[PDB]
Amino acid sequence: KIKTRSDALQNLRSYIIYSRNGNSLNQEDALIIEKAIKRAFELEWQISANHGKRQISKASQEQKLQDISYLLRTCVESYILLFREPHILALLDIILRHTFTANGSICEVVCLNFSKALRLLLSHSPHLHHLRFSDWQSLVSYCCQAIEKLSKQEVVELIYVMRSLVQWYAAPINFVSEQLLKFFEFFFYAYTEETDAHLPALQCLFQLCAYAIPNCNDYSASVVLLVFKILINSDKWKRLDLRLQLIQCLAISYPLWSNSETWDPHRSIRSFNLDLLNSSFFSLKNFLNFFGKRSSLSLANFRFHTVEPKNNIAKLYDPRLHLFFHNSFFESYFIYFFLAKLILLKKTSQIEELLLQAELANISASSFSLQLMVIITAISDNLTNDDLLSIQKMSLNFTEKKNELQSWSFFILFNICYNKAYSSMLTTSCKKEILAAASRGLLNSVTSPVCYQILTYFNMYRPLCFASIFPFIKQQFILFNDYSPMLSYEAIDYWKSLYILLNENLFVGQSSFKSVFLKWLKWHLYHLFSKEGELPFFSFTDSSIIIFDLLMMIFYRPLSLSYITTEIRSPFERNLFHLKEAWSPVTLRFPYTTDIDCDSLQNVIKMLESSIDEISSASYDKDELDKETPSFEAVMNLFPEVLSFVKSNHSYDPIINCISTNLQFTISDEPKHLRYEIGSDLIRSTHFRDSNPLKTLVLYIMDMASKNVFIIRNHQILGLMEGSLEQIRNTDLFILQKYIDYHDSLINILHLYPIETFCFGMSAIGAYFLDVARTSEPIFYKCLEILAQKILMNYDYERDEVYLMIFIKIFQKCVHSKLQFTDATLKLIVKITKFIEKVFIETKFSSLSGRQTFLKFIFQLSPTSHVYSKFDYQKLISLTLKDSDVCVIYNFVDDLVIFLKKCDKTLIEGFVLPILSIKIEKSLYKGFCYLYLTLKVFLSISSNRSALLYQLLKLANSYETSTIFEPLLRKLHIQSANIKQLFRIYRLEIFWSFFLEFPYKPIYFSLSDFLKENSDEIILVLILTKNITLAKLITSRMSVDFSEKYT
Repeated sequence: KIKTRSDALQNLRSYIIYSRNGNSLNQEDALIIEKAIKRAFELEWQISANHGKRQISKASQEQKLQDISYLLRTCVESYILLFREPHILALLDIILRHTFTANGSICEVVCLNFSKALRLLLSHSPHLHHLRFSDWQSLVSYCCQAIEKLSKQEVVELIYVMRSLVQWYAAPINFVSEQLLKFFEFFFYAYTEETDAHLPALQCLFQLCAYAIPNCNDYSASVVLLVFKILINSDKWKRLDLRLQLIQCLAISYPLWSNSETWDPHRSIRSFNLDLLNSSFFSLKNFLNFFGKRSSLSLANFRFHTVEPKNNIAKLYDPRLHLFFHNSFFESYFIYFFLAKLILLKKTSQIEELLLQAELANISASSFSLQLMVIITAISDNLTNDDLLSIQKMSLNFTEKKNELQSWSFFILFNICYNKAYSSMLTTSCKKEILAAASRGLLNSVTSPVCYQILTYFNMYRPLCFASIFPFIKQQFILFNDYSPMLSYEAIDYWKSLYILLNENLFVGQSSFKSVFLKWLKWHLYHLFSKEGELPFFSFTDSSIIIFDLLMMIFYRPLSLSYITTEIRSPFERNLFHLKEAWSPVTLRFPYTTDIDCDSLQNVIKMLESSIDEISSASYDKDELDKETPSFEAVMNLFPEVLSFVKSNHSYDPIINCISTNLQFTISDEPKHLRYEIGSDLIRSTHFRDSNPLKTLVLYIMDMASKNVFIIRNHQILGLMEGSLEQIRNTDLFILQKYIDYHDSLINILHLYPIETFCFGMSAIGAYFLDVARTSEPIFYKCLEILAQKILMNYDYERDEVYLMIFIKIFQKCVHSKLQFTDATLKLIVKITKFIEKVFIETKFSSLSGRQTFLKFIFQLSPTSHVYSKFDYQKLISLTLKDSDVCVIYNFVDDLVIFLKKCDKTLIEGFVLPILSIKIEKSLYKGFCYLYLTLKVFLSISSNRSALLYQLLKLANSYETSTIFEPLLRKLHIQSANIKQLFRIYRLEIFWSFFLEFPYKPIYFSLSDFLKENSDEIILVLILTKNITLAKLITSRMSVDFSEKYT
């Protein structure tokens, strides 16, 4: 009743509190009370139905609804505390029944708790994913109603969690493409002024539109037109913090926009985009997002291309990108550049003649100019004249070392060195002129970094000019100011050593100059950081052990130098929150193709290490000393280890020093990556064998004792930023602790790490999962079984995407010879496989980002190799072929290659039957283009070759084939042989099962060779030696002499 509702709210709060305090009342009793509460909510629905006929206190009815909502808040606290499968299902179904569309209005007083608990409680997947896909559709309908109800103020608070759950551990919303479009339209209808869901819902929309872009690009075009409206919408408003996500979404369109550049999404869209780019600069008036000049681009390097737009299409190479992973400051400022790049992206390919001079060309515009010389230059195809005109302004800027010069130097030198073409001999000394600015840096450490880093080498790096600097390369260094860490590390010395190693090219005293440089390396502002500004080659960086081992390679000895196995071991770690935002979508994109001296140095180093000043520098120099000790053993230092132990004892407070120590352990692994001290030895990790064994590891014993200190799922994101990387390194250290100790102890340790906590390190934990404490099979088998028993101890945790995916990935670590064990491993493997070939995946309800990995594991499941999948892997493959996903589409593209040398005759025929399908829709979505790719692979597959030819005949409607031209020779390097499609079997024998039988539209675009070939073959076509029927009625179409045919 009306008053009974408030009485129930008070009684529920009091009873829940009293039961929780006493703990005598059973959680089963609490679940029964929750069932009674759901019954009371159903009674509330019945009372509303009764009030429909005759009015009984309608305002008091809403008041009773609010009171029952308070009672439901108490009961929801109880349910979040304790959840039973029938009870959780009852609560969820009551929540679902709460939404009444028939009424046309809802109090929504209890609406706050629902989605918040859904995202917060019962996360482990039996309870959560117990709500099936139909429940997700119902949630979509509820969100659609909320869109009309919100701004229902609490509908926004619920929609926050709704957007959090929209792209889930498995989200089939994009699978519901009509529902996907409807929900996208609903989301676009409320361009929210302020919403925590705005960024996550827009990100889910961006991922879905990215999926829609290659396959069914028509829905992608509808979404893109909506985004075109949203672009001017963003051009209207101004709020920088939300503008971060707004620009993120605009950039999500931006790869698709660059796609649409070739064939205009709108021919006039460029001018509108230019206006919106002016609005983008206006929004970027926030000086926080600023110029890329001195972005400080930590860890930039040459010989590996850049990823600023993060699209492989550019082929632009190695721009020194702001690290943005420092703990990632510049990315949002880099966001400003994208806005600039956006206007730079804007042809209004059309601005160059005017964009040459008019622009103020500020540093904020200068970074955009660098982006121009990369990408707009890629899209430019500028002739010699345009480059001749453009280079003049940058050259003049370089002439005067004014404020215009410094921000220019990097981009200008990059444009000079890297371009569409090369240059003439006239600019020869001009490189030294370029070198002058770098010479300027060689003493001026501040502006130095790029100059001393890039284009200080390129003349050496590209042997495209006269060796005039053969005397002049050391000339700037001749200032006795060569020793400079001001730039990207080790570049100058290493490149110079290589260059002078040409042919008597080092026949000069410059080896002594290198010796002086190394001596400076020994004491370069000894025991402390020299400078405070921008920290290049900093102690702040992890290490460059290659420099430590370098000197011998720098030394010229007869065939003695050089090594292998650099082993970065996740050094860049570009992953970052606020960088991980676009990264997981940016992880995958598969658009359809279109358009004794060293002994002396070490001896002095001992005395140098006898004194130290700084602590972070202590870590850096400890790494240097340990690497030299590995380097010395290569030439052949427990004292450096003792010094590092002292430095560690100094950092007694935090564990991030132990994180630096884990970096040093990764350094040992990189020394271990080197075969041994002598090198080129069959022994692996022998170079770090002393580091690992207690001998020469007395200080490492102390570090291991430090490691012995006790101190949704943690693998939250498939595309995971750092910290999850920190979790991976932490698990590595966990392994390292027991490794130094010399499992049941490892079992108790992984028990100390919570299942949710230990869920983070997929590859890291999987490595130990493959590892066995002893060679005895039973112990490792029992440990793996205990791991499965812990994952399924809460069957929901096993049901969770994180734990099951961890098991799936660890299976690949278990994918090996495994000769010793032959007992029950397959049984537990199948017990896992029941939901490893996920029951969701079996129902095609698996993860989208997880879908490609699932196919990769299914291929990694190799029935043909040794042991077949007892359950038909062919059946799963056929279901997946019926199944549809863009990641699964690229997986299907790869599966044709995977089929080769892996098709057992029965399995081959089973796949061939699925390989046979005449599909119309997937061609525009390129799914049937993937089928045509499989058909070309079948042309590469002699097995069922006649079937391959039949599938060639039936596979192509020729829709998009003419423009494709064997994917412009990508599918077939020489199409013309099969462009005139008369295959060996096809040309020699008329294609047949053994009204025109040949489909002209599937055959070719024009009459071309098709009609004449058919006319020529008509004689064999009529009598096709499989039946006498083909002769009949052939003469009616032939309109030729019958007597001649009979002859």
